[PDB]
Amino acid sequence: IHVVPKLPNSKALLQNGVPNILSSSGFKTVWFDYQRYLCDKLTLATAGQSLESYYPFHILLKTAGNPLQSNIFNLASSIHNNHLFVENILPSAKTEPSRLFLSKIKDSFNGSDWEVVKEEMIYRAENEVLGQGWLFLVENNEKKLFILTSNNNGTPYYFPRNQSFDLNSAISIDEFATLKQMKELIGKSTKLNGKVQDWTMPIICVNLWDHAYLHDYGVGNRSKYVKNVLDNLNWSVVNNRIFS
Amino acid sequence: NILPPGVSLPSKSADVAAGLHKQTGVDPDYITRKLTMKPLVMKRVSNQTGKGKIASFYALVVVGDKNGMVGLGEGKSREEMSKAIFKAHWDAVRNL
Amino acid sequence: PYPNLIPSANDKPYSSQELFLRQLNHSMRTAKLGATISKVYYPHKDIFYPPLPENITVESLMSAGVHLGQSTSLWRSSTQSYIYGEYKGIHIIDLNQTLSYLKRAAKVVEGVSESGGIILFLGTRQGQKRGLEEAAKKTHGYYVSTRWIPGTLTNSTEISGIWEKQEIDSNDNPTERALSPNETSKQVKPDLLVVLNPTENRNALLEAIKSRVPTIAIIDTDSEPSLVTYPIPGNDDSLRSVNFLLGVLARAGQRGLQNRLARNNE
Amino acid sequence: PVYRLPPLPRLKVKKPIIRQEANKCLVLMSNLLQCWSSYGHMSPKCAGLVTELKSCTSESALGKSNINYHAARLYDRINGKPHD
Amino acid sequence: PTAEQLAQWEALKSVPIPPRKNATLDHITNMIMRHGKKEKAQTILSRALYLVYCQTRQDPIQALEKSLDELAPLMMTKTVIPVPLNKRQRNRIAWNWIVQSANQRVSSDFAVRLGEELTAIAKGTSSAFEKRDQIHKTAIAHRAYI
Ligand SMILES: [Mg+2]
Repeated sequence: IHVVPKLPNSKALLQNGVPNILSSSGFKTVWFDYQRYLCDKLTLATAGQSLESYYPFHILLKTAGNPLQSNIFNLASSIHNNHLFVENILPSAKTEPSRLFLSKIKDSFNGSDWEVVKEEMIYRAENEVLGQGWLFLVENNEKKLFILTSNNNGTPYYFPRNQSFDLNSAISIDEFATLKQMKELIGKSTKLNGKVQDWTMPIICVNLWDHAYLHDYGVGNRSKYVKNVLDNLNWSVVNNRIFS
Repeated sequence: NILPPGVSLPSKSADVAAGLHKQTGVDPDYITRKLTMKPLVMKRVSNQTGKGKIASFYALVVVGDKNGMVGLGEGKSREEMSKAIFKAHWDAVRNL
Repeated sequence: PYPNLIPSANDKPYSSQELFLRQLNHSMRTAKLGATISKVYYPHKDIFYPPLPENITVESLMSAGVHLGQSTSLWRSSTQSYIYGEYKGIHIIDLNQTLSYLKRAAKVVEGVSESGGIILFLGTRQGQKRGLEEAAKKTHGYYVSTRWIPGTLTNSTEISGIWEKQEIDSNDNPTERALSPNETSKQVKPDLLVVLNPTENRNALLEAIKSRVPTIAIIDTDSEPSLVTYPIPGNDDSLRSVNFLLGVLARAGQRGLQNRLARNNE
Repeated sequence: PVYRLPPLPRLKVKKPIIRQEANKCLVLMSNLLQCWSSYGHMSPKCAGLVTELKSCTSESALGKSNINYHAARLYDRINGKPHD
Repeated sequence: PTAEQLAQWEALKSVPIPPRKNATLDHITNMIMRHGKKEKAQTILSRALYLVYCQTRQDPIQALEKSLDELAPLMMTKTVIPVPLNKRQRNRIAWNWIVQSANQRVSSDFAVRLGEELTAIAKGTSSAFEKRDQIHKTAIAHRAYI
């Protein structure tokens, strides 16, 4: 069975939610109900199988390349993502970005400030994620921090399942060429499962699902919610997520 | 002198007791001062082999302390009756 | 922490070793995020977290497969009283009796370890080495898993007489005293022999009988119960069942050892 | 019907038969000689065979069962003998 | 390593190692040789091939190799089953036939006799073709016993 993790200061979380982002009934919707819903579904989709012994991160890595297990992958992704996000907005387990994080921002985002990159993240989430998705600030193997936007339950770890492009609507030739290159690179792998190496790891994660903002913000105003999230990150966690 | 380490310069019941204490942890003092051996049968058996008849000495002995402990032992030696009786005494103490 | 590693330069990417350490940092912190796993069997935990004898239920013996006996065509009828019935062409072992015998044998192991006696764990089937080694190491005991040399007890001088021996104090602390050749040459007989596969270890059982060593064994549907002092009816063919019973006995021995050290520290 | 055997001193095959793979050289030679018998000697219709023959016999003109081991290893386990 | 020597090694990466000797010519000369007088055998062979070149004006070594490949029988019946022959055995048979033919000629010098025999063979005039045909015919007749 997969069980929802116990959070630090759960009583305060149930009484007053997360200050400056979520009310009590908002955090209950996004964690104490959504995470329970996802863990129950994952348990029902993996019980009596090998995957029941693995953590959601390992499940999503194992099932990422198998088309028919996509539903499990989705669950295993959202669960994982939903705890990456909650963990880095929890009040505590005044935190400030580390020198290393800001140094890597200056070395990645054209020597820009952190607030400018925050505004870029607001813009990226506003445009490239129609409906449900996730916003990430991720570190590649090149020590480069970049902004990644996944639709629905795409993962930041494995690029063939990023789901960063909405193919329901029209796409630019640049995006199509990107997809073609990624398809060729996937075909380049020799492993019979057809998997590839991808060392991208998430530094910051924001939940753009309606379970996070809809109750407290409204149908619009997701930009306000994302702004509140990024202005009130738990920088102890975010600083620990960067390799020293 | 050039005595090798582990060598000594230059009765049977004593050697039986020492060997059996080393091999089985039984008390040597009891064996030496409270057991009496009595040979029961002493035979020459023989085996026919392609190179002639090979004779062996066979000894069946009994040992005991006259206090409810008794043991039979058999020993066999192609060289001497002393050796067959020694092995029989050994076996008898082991079978107490 | 990680000596003789040369970091990379900020201009250049992560190296393979830097990537390894980076994903280790990820693994210990964030890889386990999302859900905690409950009520799922992990094979290693039978060895490192065996339960106490008092906490064992029939259900946990059954989940380990201890109840699954030999084919009814290979029945040794002297094991009749241990059997619960037959199901799917095999005999089922009565796990109530298994639990009672297991608690008795565990108490014997605990008592012998508490008295500072020597405990030997014998199992010569394929993948039993890990459990035997861990049982020995947590009981301050001894084990064999490769092969039982016939005569290891009844011919100890010719076999085990050459290997080294050691004087130890009440706390099992090496004294590093020099032993005499006579002391080194003596037999050092186990105080308790526990055999995981007694059917393939008749030599050891007979030697223990001759050498007068009490013995514990896992007795399957084809094994002779009277050849051991303290039988445990159970499946001797499954590594899970064998490791469950062995871990129980090893923990009982560990508790006996802990009690001995406790009073020797008071 | 099942015919169980009594306890045997052994379980051994007297002369185990093995996989004697045929030599490619001899097969090529037979095909070439058949070709010469049918289509005439030094016929061009199977010069390829000649070439292949020349290629295969060039350096060398010519280009054990384990049943008893496993039978001896497993006999005691599978013989279905009653317990002692 | 220096760059010039790295370049040399790169250049030789692709080149195959040259052969120490021509195995076929080595075999033929060793078949001519007696009493370890190799230089004399090599002189005889090279002089015969010189005559072959001078009368045909082609690479005499290639002509010799074509001659030996064509004249030698591919298989032979032995005690009666056909058996295939390897290249060395074929060259031995063909060379023995060639020497027997050459020793029917008039010159006192063996090099001249051998050279003009090899010239005649290079122009498709040799009685040993009949020997090859007879051997092949026997092999065909006994193909059933392979
Ligand atoms: Mg069994």
